Amino acid sequence: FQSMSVKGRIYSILKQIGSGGSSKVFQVLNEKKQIYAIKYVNLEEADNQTLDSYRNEIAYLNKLQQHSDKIIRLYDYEITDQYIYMVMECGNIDLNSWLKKKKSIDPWERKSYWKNMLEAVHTIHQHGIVHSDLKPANFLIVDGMLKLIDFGIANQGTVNYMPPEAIKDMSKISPKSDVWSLGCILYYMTYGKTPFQQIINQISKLHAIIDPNHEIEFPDIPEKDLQDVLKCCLKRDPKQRISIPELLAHPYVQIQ
Repeated sequence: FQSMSVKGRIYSILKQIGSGGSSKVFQVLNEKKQIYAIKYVNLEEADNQTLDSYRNEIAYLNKLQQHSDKIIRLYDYEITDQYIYMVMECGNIDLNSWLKKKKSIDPWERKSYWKNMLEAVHTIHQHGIVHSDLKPANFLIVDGMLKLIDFGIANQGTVNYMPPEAIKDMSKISPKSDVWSLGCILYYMTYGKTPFQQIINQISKLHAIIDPNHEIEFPDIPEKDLQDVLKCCLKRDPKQRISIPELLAHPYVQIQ
């Protein structure tokens, strides 16, 4: 019902899309009735380390803009000592909501989304960023295309995407940690669950994730290339696990 000004430009609020700490996301229209998302962050409570993680993520977002269109667009922002406004690309729906709603997935759509995920994460890795907390909610469907919305710098199931080396760390986290998590995302898109969704007791689930005697199941599916990808991503030893550059040359993404 209200206005917002970001760098002298006035935006009308259609609805709130998002909650968070200490952020709200709004679907808004500019004066030409073009649709945007505006992320508002309140900075009144934020301490200096937090402030710096916010500035650091904005800066990477801003920079990684020009390197890939599988990173959400940040069009502009206004930052003061009281608040951040970020004017961004508006999404249709996040991947986690889409997956909960979708009964089965088209193999073409799945392969396309996987390519998009790979291209976004590859990009951040090239600039030295390991996300370390990849989940479907980090991706947004925009224009039939998946985009990474978050780099894991500021925000810092949900345990279902956690890699074994993060759990054994309890330094070991590398770009390969993101391959495990992506692998879990593709496993879900393939077999309709994450690999350890079955294990409800959390102490147990975590032990499963790190236990090499616990064999992950890969039921036979018509795409043998896809099976192979899941198996290569879901290797517990990160040195034996496939890398992003290798995953980009894989027949699953290169051939059809």
